[PDB]
Amino acid sequence: KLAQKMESNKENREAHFAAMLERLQEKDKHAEEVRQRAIEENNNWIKM
Amino acid sequence: MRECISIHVGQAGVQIGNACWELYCLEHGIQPDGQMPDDSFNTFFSETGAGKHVPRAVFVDLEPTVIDEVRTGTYRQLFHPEQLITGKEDAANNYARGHYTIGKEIIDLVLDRIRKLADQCTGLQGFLVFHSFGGGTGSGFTSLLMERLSVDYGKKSKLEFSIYPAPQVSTAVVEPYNSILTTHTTLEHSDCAFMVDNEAIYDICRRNLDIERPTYTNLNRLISQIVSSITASLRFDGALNVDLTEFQTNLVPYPRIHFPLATYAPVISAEKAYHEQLSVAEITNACFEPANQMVKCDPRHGKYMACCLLYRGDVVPKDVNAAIATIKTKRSIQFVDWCPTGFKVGINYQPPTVVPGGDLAKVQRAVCMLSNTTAIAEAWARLDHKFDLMYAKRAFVHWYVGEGMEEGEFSEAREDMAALEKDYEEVGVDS
Amino acid sequence: MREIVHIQAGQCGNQIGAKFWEVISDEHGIDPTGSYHGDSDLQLERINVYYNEATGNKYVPRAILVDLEPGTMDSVRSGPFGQIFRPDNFVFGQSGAGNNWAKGHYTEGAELVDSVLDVVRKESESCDCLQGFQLTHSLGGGTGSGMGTLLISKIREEYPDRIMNTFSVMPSPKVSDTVVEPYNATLSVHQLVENTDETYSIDNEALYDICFRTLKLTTPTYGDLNHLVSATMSGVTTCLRFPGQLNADLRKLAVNMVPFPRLHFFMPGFAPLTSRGSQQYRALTVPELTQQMFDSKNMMAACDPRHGRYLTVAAIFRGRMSMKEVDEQMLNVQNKNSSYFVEWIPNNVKTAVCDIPPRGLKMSATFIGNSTAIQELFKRISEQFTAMFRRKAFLHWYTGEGMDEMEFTEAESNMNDLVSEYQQYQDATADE
Ligand SMILES: Nc1nc2c(ncn2[C@@H]2O[C@H](COP(=O)(O)OP(=O)(O)OP(=O)(O)O)[C@@H](O)[C@H]2O)c(=O)[nH]1
Ligand SMILES: Nc1nc2c(ncn2[C@@H]2O[C@H](COP(=O)(O)OP(=O)(O)O)[C@@H](O)[C@H]2O)c(=O)[nH]1
Ligand SMILES: [Mg+2]
Repeated sequence: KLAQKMESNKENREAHFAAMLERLQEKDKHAEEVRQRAIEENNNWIKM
Repeated sequence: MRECISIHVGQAGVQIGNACWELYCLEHGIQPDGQMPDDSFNTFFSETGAGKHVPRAVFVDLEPTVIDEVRTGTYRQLFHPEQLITGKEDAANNYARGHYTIGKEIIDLVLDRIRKLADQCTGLQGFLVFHSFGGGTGSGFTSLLMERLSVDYGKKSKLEFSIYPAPQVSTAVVEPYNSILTTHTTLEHSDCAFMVDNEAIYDICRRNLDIERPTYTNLNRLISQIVSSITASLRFDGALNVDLTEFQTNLVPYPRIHFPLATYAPVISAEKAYHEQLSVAEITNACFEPANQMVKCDPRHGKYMACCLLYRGDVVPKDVNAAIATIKTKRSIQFVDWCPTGFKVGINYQPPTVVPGGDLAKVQRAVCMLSNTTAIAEAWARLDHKFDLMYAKRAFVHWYVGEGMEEGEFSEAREDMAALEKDYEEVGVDS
Repeated sequence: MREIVHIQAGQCGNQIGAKFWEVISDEHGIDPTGSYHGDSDLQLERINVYYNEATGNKYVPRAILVDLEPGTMDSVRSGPFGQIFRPDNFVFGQSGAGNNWAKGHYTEGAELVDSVLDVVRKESESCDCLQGFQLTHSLGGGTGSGMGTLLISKIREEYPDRIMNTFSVMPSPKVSDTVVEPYNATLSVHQLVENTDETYSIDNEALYDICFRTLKLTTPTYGDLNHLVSATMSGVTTCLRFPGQLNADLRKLAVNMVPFPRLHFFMPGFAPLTSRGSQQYRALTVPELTQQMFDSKNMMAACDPRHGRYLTVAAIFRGRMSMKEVDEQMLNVQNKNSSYFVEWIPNNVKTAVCDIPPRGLKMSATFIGNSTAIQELFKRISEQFTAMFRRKAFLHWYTGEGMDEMEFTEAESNMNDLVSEYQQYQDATADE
């Protein structure tokens, strides 16, 4: 009774922190992306 | 630490450079041999093993005459010979000769010297480029150098001190052509440009300094005072400072609208002795008088987008704020609808220093206002109209074409200027 | 729950942070050398919340000092309590942020961030039971704002279960050093809505107005504004640093103050209002202290509390006074001003009394309110932002750093949603 209440709990906090880092890691994937773009456009400018 | 390299191009640039470096030495207590018996002055002067202070500057001219005077002059020991660069043949008031024909021979040498100065820098902020719009070297060589500097220096700050031509002191009929050609080519390479209208300076020397027939020596001493006011915040550490980046951030809202109007006060003759001491209110009021402007134009007919007030000497923040408050009650000072915060104020402790035997009186306090106004477009319009008069008949065009320039470059330069005038118009419209 | 790790970022962050440390060191009887010379056991009871005990009788602030510019750090070291700080805890760059959020968040800030995390990890791993973090910064600048929010995101990644607290100073045209402050503030607010558990909204608009209008200081300086900030910071942290029943730790404070995750922006209040020089003063009784809770004149955020409703309130009384009188006065205010408290959060006003008053005062009161009126502060920023953004003014400073227009649109939309959320609960009823 308790096993299938605390396991169902441990799953519902791993999720409420999975959805955290997963959705606050693409928050670094985008900060890499526009950051690559930052000196990329600066380079292809000197290409002209 | 935060170094700034100064480049002086052509007669106007070199001669203004002489005035600036003479004034900096007086301000920092450096003798003409580089000896000196803050610490921020290191942004403009490097130090040698012999304890000598050397300007972080390059002087360039396509003819040797002007620079030969520096290397024979009082400050011949101040500069190392390698930083004083001269060619043989001048650009003969032809932008095409300065940019292409003659310029192409010396460009690589000039950039090698600039690279050697940059190698002595730990935190190079960027460049300060001094030149005339009118001369073949000042126009043609500067735009060539600006293009090459963007390539070699990445995203490094480049500020200009441009001598806008005046007929009272003009040396060429073709100055409107050279002015438009240099502005078009340099526009995408400059971060901020401070124009100095020679007529405005000529009139201040006549009116305020009682000089019947002003010479370049008179004009440059006054110019040097404004340049020193803009650069004091880099060369000194005061209560309120502004670095290369903060100037641009505060005054430049859009890439192309990078031309602030300078206004300086007080300009007092070395005679009298009763015409002083002016209060903070009095000098601030003088900034809003078109007679103290560095470019001839009417701000009352334009709109402000940014106002920077740079005070120097015995100045207290409370005095300044009181002065700004009374000026705000004079409704006549209109700003663009997208700009709220109009006044950025800076105070630098050192009172303005004057050249011994000069025309300027020593004052306890001075101020330089840098304002980005749409009224500066009036200076472009005057230049553009003179260009159009000659260009409609292709008068003098053959001189440029003969040097390898194409007529299309003239059309392109003029269309770009038309777009710039249109930009100042678009910026002043409310949403 | 024991240790709090303090971070100071940017010019404003370091200036306010340094003042916080000199104020609290004086309250805890700690001199500039780190030695305790006080004469009350209450001063040391919870000393470990902010100080590490070093070899012998010495106490060292668990503080990390950060800036992309070196000058501010030198000014801190030169200061009165400058020598108290851990030398290894000063993390400074050489290339500043130039009042550009993009430089602080993406460029220069990103290059320094790892050196800062290395120092925060050292302090965090030394902790018996880390409560979380406390950051002091401005939202109008580049380092405090951009790098500060970058640090919040990086720390949150490594310590997702710890409490993230900030003292965020809001920009104002009244005391502005840059025209781009609305952009920097909006971009930062977007970050704080998502990444902090609690934020004390310290408004320069309100601080300037208090100095000019109330303190009659014709030309306020940052020193004058910072005196109000340090009085507030001392007041709101009283519960964390002295023995008490209510809001004794960062989590208990958050649990009592935050009903909805995004609505974690507090409106701080302080009474009596004093100027740096004013060591007079002879005033302030319990009914007088209590009346200033609804007084817009005493708010550190430029919002009128009577323009909204309180979701939750924490009130801290300091000095020698009657607990009976405090309880009566506090109940009277809630009964008289029923309409300014949400009916669907029962017993939403919590009071604490600390015997130790702050320096210079015999009696003081600090208010922490979670009010729907804070939407006035966010509306002000959104309207200043839109006036500029409509014309894409100064956008080249940000796009030049690699930023896209979408980030601006997103930050603005997120902040407007926050305003809309406050309005929703302002209009909500217990009709059930
Ligand atoms: N203020 C000021 N303007 C100057 C000075 N020397 C020249 N000018 C102005 O600059 C323009 C003439 O260009 P110059 O700088 O003399 O010519 P240059 O750059 O040496 O080019 P070339 O001689 O053609 O190779 C005119 O408008 C002059 O009035 C000076 O010392 N001070
Ligand atoms: N209250 C207060 N505000 C400050 C102080 N210094 C700067 N500010 C404000 O902070 C903003 C500018 O950010 P700043 O901290 O200087 O820039 P940073 O060094 O890049 O974080 C503006 O809103 C200023 O009014 C200070 O000591 N106290
Ligand atoms: Mg010449």
